[PDB]
Amino acid sequence: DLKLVSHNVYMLSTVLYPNWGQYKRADLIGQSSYIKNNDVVIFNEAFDNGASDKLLSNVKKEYPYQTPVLGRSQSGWDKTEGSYSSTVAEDGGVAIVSKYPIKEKIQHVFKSGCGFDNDSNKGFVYTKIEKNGKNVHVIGTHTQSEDSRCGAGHDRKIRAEQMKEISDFVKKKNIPKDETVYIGGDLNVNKGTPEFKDMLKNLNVNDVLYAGHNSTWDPQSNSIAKYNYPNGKPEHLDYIFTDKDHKQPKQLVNEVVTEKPKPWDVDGYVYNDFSDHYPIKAYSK
Repeated sequence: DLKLVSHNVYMLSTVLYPNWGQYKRADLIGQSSYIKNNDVVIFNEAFDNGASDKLLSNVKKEYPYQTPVLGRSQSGWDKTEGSYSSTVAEDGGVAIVSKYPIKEKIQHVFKSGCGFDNDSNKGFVYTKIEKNGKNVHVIGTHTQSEDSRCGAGHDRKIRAEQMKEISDFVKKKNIPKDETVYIGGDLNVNKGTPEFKDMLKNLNVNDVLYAGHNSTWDPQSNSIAKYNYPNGKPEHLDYIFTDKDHKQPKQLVNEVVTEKPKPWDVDGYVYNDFSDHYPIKAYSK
């Protein structure tokens, strides 16, 4: 019975990719309508330490209980699993915020990664919030992205391993069957593909009724996505799910939100989207 949101906020490092309006957008996102009146919010690609700190404190009031950013540090977590390392260029970009008390937070970094994700601390963020005396479990993640310069179909095989680490993590956790375990973020798997079928079984997850927009990364309507690759071919990559072997919500749906801000400026060039990805809402109906 949660109202979630998962946005890939597209906060690339302002040191290595200085001109994407990370700080501006952190404000836009904070002043937006979709981040508001939810229970839990999962951010993705909040890599830049500065802008992500602003994003988090723009949200601090409505969602007081927050975790660090996955991969960032080893301090501030109840537990740190996986292949964490302090010799890597970037973190994992994943952070979870909440209206309700967080009574546990583990971070887990994936063993496998190729291309740019190889020099990151990408993995998932387990969370155990407590709403109204009841325990709810929320996992935010962000798997291997399509890297044109790494292996052949290795990105696909790596995602398989990663999603496997998540499902293995949940079974080893002995979480009561009467408690729901959400699993969201940018899974980098286009909806309704042979790989999408594999993803459901690897994540140990049921499918969801979809609402709104049938695209998550859409170069036809997104100013930033249009800029990146105007060539097109919209994809659907953001999901929130629930473990099939745990307490299942009535009618869980992912809704793709297309809300936009007043056009902003980045060195003369104008755009109007909180990120190159659209946020997704989740709720039972």
